[PDB]
Amino acid sequence: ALVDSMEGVGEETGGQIWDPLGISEAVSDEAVMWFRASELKHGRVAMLASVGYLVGAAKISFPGELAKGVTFASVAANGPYQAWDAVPQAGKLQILSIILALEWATEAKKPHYMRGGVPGKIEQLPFDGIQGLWAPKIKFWDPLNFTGALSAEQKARKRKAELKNGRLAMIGIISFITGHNLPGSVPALDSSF
Amino acid sequence: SDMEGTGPETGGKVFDPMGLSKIASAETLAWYRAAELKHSRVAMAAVTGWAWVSSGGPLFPGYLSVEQGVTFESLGRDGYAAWAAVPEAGKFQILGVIGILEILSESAVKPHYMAGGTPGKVPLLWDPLGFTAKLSPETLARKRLAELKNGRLAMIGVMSLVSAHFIPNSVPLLPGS
Amino acid sequence: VETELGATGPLGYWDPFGFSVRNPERFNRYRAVELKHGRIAMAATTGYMVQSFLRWPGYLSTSANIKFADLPNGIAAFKAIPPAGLFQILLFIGAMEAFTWRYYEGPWPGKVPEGKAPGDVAGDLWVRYTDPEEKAFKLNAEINNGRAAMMGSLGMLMHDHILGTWVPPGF
Amino acid sequence: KADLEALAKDLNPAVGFWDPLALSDYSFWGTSQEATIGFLREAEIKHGRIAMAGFVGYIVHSNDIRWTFDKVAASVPTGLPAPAVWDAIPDIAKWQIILFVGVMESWRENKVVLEAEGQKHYMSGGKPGYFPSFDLLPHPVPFPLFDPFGISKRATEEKKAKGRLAEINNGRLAMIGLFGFLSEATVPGSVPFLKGVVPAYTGEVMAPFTQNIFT
Amino acid sequence: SAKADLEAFAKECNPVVGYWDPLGLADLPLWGQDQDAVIGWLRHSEIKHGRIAMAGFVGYIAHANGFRFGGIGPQNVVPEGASAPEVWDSIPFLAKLQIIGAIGVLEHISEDKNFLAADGMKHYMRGGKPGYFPTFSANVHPMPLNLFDPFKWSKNASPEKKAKGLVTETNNGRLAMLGLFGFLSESKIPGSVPALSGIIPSYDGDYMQPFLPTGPDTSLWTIGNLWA
Ligand code: CLA
Ligand code: CLA
Ligand code: CLA
Ligand code: CLA
Ligand SMILES: CCCCCC(=O)OC\C(C=C=C1C(C)(C)C[C@H](OC(C)=O)C[C@@]1(C)O)=C/C=C/C(C)=C/C=C/C=C(C)/C=C/C=C(\C)C(=O)C[C@@]12O[C@]1(C)C[C@@H](O)CC2(C)C
Ligand SMILES: CCCCCC(=O)OC\C(C=C=C1C(C)(C)C[C@H](OC(C)=O)C[C@@]1(C)O)=C/C=C/C(C)=C/C=C/C=C(C)/C=C/C=C(\C)C(=O)C[C@@]12O[C@]1(C)C[C@@H](O)CC2(C)C
Ligand SMILES: CC(=O)O[C@H]1CC(C)(C)C(=C=C/C(C)=C/C=C/C(C)=C/C=C/C=C(C)/C=C/C=C(\C)C(=O)C[C@@]23O[C@]2(C)C[C@@H](O)CC3(C)C)[C@](C)(O)C1
Ligand SMILES: CC(=O)O[C@H]1CC(C)(C)C(=C=C/C(C)=C/C=C/C(C)=C/C=C/C=C(C)/C=C/C=C(\C)C(=O)C[C@@]23O[C@]2(C)C[C@@H](O)CC3(C)C)[C@](C)(O)C1
Ligand SMILES: CC(=O)O[C@H]1CC(C)(C)C(=C=C/C(C)=C/C=C/C(C)=C/C=C/C=C(C)/C=C/C=C(\C)C(=O)C[C@@]23O[C@]2(C)C[C@@H](O)CC3(C)C)[C@](C)(O)C1
Ligand code: KC2
Repeated sequence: ALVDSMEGVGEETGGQIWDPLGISEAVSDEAVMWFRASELKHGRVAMLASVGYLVGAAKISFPGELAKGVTFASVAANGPYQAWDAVPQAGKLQILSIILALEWATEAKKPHYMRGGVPGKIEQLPFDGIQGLWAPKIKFWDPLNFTGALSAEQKARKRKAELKNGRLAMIGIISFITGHNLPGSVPALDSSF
Repeated sequence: SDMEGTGPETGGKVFDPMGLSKIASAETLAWYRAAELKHSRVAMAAVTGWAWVSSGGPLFPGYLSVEQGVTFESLGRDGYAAWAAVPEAGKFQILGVIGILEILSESAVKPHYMAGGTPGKVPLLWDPLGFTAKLSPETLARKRLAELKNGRLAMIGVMSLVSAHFIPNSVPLLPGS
Repeated sequence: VETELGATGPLGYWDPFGFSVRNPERFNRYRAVELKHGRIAMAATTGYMVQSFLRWPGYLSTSANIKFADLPNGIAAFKAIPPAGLFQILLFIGAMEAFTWRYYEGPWPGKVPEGKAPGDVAGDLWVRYTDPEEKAFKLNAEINNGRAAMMGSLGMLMHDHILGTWVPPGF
Repeated sequence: KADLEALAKDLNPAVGFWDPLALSDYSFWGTSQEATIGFLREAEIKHGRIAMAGFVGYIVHSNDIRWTFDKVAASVPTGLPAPAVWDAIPDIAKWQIILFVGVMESWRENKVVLEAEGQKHYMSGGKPGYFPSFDLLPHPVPFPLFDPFGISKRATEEKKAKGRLAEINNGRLAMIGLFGFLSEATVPGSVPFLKGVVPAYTGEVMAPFTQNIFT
Repeated sequence: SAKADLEAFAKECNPVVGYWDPLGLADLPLWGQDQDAVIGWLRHSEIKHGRIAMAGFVGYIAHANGFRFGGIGPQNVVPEGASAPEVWDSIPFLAKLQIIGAIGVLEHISEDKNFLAADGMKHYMRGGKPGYFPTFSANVHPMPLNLFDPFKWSKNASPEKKAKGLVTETNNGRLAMLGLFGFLSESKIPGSVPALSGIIPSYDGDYMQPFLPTGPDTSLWTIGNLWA
């Protein structure tokens, strides 16, 4: 919808729209819905990325063996920067194949988010209703119905928290990668990042 | 919420210092009870095995895999050391049978515990001889509560055994090995 | 604004983000911006292609001992220009745009000069096409060649910043 | 608000509204005149407060006075009157001090927390130098900055106004005194009174951190 | 009602001084938890600090003089005469652990809403009496005798006598906090308390670390000691 009736706002930037470049009023509603969907996907990816980068930088590896002959700690011996390349090729293939299937299934759903859907409301069962494909009814978001005890106002407040945390997580993961690439850029990030 | 599980030793009330409810629905509480019951039963089997093997027990007479050189008594008396001495075929057989059983448990109960149903009532593998085929509804709740309490105690038991094996002199009654 | 110039090709009126359907009164400024960008892009593409096989004779400064034939092809050619030559180029562009070819009236932002067309600079001594079909074809050709030149100039710039030449590898 | 600058009579008689460089109108960023003088008042009050605190800190650092159990007491015990013991601090601690000041000013100047307290921005019809309390995102946070124990919870408006005039006057005089100290540290110049023998920070007072950080 | 009760209790504690709050902690919302809960927490913590300080003063006297129980127990490892800071230095580590665990059990019982609502009481932040201890009457297995009045000879006390007892408790608690930290300060820095100079020896270990200078690991349990 319009950028005026949207859950971004936030109390940090005076309780109004932060946009200093005039992007929200220079484009149509379809572009704004695409921007909201892109921001939400970016925020969720960045939250996962920030937590994973912190875990890999603290050298917290899984107990066991990644591939037969390759230990989790063997891959995580260096920092998170030199970690994705140390994964075996088949594992990266399977991870990116699952991500490909998820993106195709979530984009091929009834009312697309630019054509009548809600931007950021990923369908609970992306692999349901596909002919010739059977998957269990594990939900993509909340396999455990945590947001079934929440009311509408609590859901809106936690959506606002999600947006703010996604923005902070984008800044944080870019901070981690830049602190490794350009030492001394971020003062807190010492060596092992 | 109300459910089963509560009784004495807590005051007839629900035990959760850290909240872990009020963010849970009927589906989430059903998952909580299903995970609790599966962990409970696995832990009861685990203590009944480790306690029998490590302490005493005549052990199974026979050979265990006529071709590879292994004996039932050659596995040992330690828990983790004898598990590694089990052959890879035996380990894969155990894990495959367990996986087949649970996949069929997920696909066999049509009111799913996350979509209705009763949590912890898995098909098959319970009384084949029907020992509890005549029990009253009031008595069955007592047995379910006893199962839950014994299962929680057994969870603590298996983690005591694991702690004593990994970090020595923890769980002071358990010895250094 | 769907019937204006530039909406002629296979796409018709192509506004995905909807800049001119959100603000239909802002089309004239966008058209002037596009026309200046296109003209600079045509000049830049022509310079890129012609400097490869054509070079001026003689020196460039006769004081830094720099020749026209010694500037390689591209960004480094603009590097080797003396600071006085750069100052004169910037002075030429500034005098050409602030006073002679003036695309903007208005104090700060610049709307459109009076009731002229967007990009209707120069004036008087310039060819004014009558026969409105011919004028429409000429203007649409100017706009489309400008857009193609924008994409081409961007591509050759992308090539020049990661190579020594604007020619892509394999060509 | 231009005639609301008649408070300079209360700051000091005889020398009333004294603005040779006539910044009273001088529209800043295209804003109105009252917003410009509100910015001027807030900047003056902030500069005075920081100058007073820096004066006291200068005296402290010149007379050593270190914390008892601080393990960042590895700085040299002699120490220049002040800028070297600032320079001897590790860079992360200076960055944390600067980020603290920035966070606290961003808290001071948010319009959500200002209007919830009941008082607008200082260029939108508000008192300069207010600093509202803590209605923070989930953070109890005892003790705001201003009178945290409550020394002036009850006070007449005349006493508060007199304290505001005293704050502005002492802030101006502390700006003068602190830069007299920094001048006597670098290319002395304040040979009247000599300021009481401050060694000499050969370096730049305006050079934070040991490293240049390429900015 | 909150600050008025606070003024009245301060006036009864000392008519001359009265309400003395220079820090103004009685106006700070500690967790955004109104005024009633904040003053209830403050009074409960003051009362707990005073009771623990009175008990600590008596125990410090007992250990500094040398007042051991007898045989077999944890007193058998403590040397005969080591000053009171060093008697929490020679008892076994598990003795310290179990002591702190029992104190935590007592605190949890004093805070558990089942115990408070058993004998008709609410939480001190939620509107209960600060410093009150619920008896025992919810603890699954029955308890023989209570903790406040073990032999129940204070059940005939008038409410005025109870109020005067609370005022005396608070005053004695404050003065015992001052005395006990006189002892602890003289055990760390000499010349702080002039009266206690030369009586209390200096101690090197940290007082605020419980298991610092941890005790030995000995099994004092005989008969069936399968935990060797
Ligand atoms: C690429 C990620 C991304 C995307 C798609 C969006 C999209 C949006 N944001 Mg947003 N935001 C982001 C990242 C992003 N944000 C980050 C990281 C922050 C934290 C600083 C914020 C903070 C923020 C606030 C505080 C607000 C928004 C709002 C909005 C919405 C309206 C603004 C608009 O139309 O801009 C469209 C945006 C784009 C088309 C993206 C342009 C991206 C450019 C090319 C990148 C430039 C970055 C530059 C290199 C500097 C980076 C440095 C940085 C890492 C420190 C829109 C849905 C407003 C809102 O929701 O109101 C309803 C609002 O108030 N955002
Ligand atoms: C952007 C997201 C992202 C990416 C690309 C990676 C990438 C990587 N992680 Mg990693 N990780 C992430 C997020 C991410 N992580 C998060 C959020 C956590 C915290 C839980 C971790 C915790 C983690 C550990 C502990 C380890 C890795 C390891 C690795 C490396 C090997 C691949 C692997 O086994 O991953 C496994 C990654 C996960 C299991 C993260 C879960 C990601 C999904 C989307 C979330 C699922 C939700 C749910 C809570 C999971 C529990 C299910 C439940 C039934 C129990 C690889 C470089 C290993 C390593 O160091 O190299 C060998 C390793 O030992 N990760
Ligand atoms: C406003 C300017 C200013 C600046 C930039 C500094 C900078 C510095 N001070 Mg400093 N200081 C200042 C004012 C300032 N001070 C004032 C006004 C006082 C008197 C209270 C002190 C007293 C002081 C001591 C006693 C010590 C420092 C130290 C230091 C250094 C380490 C950082 C630190 O721990 O600070 C700590 C400083 C503060 C927390 C004071 C700032 C807070 C405000 C501005 C003043 C106090 C308000 C109020 C009265 C608070 C009650 C007291 C409270 C500090 C407990 C650093 C170079 C340490 C040092 O030399 O290390 C090498 C050290 O031991 N300062
Ligand atoms: C931790 C112990 C403790 C606690 C929780 C309280 C709590 C309280 N006291 Mg109290 N008091 C104590 C010890 C304590 N007292 C001691 C030891 C004395 C004797 C000196 C007094 C003497 C006293 C009087 C005379 C009065 C109170 C009163 C009160 C009540 C309101 C005042 C207030 O906000 O708190 C009091 C303030 C604090 C507890 C501040 C916290 C301590 C700070 C943060 C640390 C300071 C440490 C530092 C080294 C001290 C330096 C001492 C010296 C140099 C000045 C409140 C319930 C009032 C009352 O009767 O209401 C019923 C009152 O009029 N107190
Ligand atoms: C007196 C000064 C006059 C200045 C004006 C002027 O001179 O205009 C002259 C003019 C018409 C005109 C006139 C008027 C202007 C109407 C009026 C004039 O009369 C007067 C004075 O009134 C005379 C007249 C009739 O002539 C028209 C000029 C038009 C011009 C100069 C048009 C350039 C297109 C370039 C393109 C499309 C590049 C695409 C580039 C593309 C598509 C690429 O991708 C590049 C590529 O590299 C990539 C990236 C990778 C490589 O592997 C492959 C290639 C190489 C493909
Ligand atoms: C067989 C049955 C008996 C077994 C007993 C046992 O096994 O051990 C017993 C034992 C030693 C022993 C043994 C023998 C008994 C000697 C003989 C046996 O020999 C064999 C069989 O082999 C075993 C052995 C070696 O163990 C020693 C026991 C020592 C003990 C029981 C030491 C309590 C300290 C209390 C303190 C420090 C108070 C702190 C202070 C507290 C708790 C407070 O201030 C609480 C409070 O502030 C709170 C939190 C809030 C306020 O509102 C209220 C107040 C102010 C009140
Ligand atoms: C309302 C709402 O919901 O939003 C929420 C979301 C969110 C995120 C939590 C919010 C926030 C607050 C936060 C945490 C914001 C974080 C901001 C952060 C952390 C921003 C780092 C910048 C680092 C930079 C720019 C590095 C530059 C680096 C530059 C420019 C250089 O290259 C340096 C250099 O170039 C110079 C300078 C000169 C050249 O000669 C030399 C070189 C090339 C070397 C909000 C907005 O408050 C509320
Ligand atoms: C030749 C010549 O001219 O001399 C030479 C040499 C010489 C003399 C050395 C020089 C100098 C240096 C000078 C004069 C430096 C002066 C420095 C100066 C004047 C520094 C002010 C600090 C103020 C503070 C810290 C305020 C604290 C304020 C506090 C702590 C408050 O809370 C205020 C309070 O109000 C509240 C908020 C509420 C009220 O209910 C209670 C009170 C009232 C307590 C010169 C002039 O530069 C040059
Ligand atoms: C610098 C200088 O020179 O100063 C010196 C002075 C001095 C004095 C030498 C020094 C000291 C040490 C000090 C200050 C020590 C203070 C010690 C203190 C104040 C210790 C309280 C104990 C309270 C108890 C045990 C409570 C019992 C409580 C009991 C028995 C009951 O509850 C029962 C009862 O209540 C009911 C339930 C209700 C009523 O029916 C009444 C009774 C009683 C039956 C210093 C530190 O060196 C400093
Ligand atoms: C070692 C710990 C300790 C010490 C050293 C100590 C000292 C004194 C002194 C001497 C200075 C007096 C005079 C005194 C008197 C009273 N005490 Mg204390 N007392 C201690 C422990 C407890 C506990 C656990 C409770 C308690 C209480 C009461 C009540 C009842 C008030 C009422 O019922 O209104 C009165 C009159 C109960 C209560 O409810 O306090 C709110 C309660 O639970 N006391 N108490």
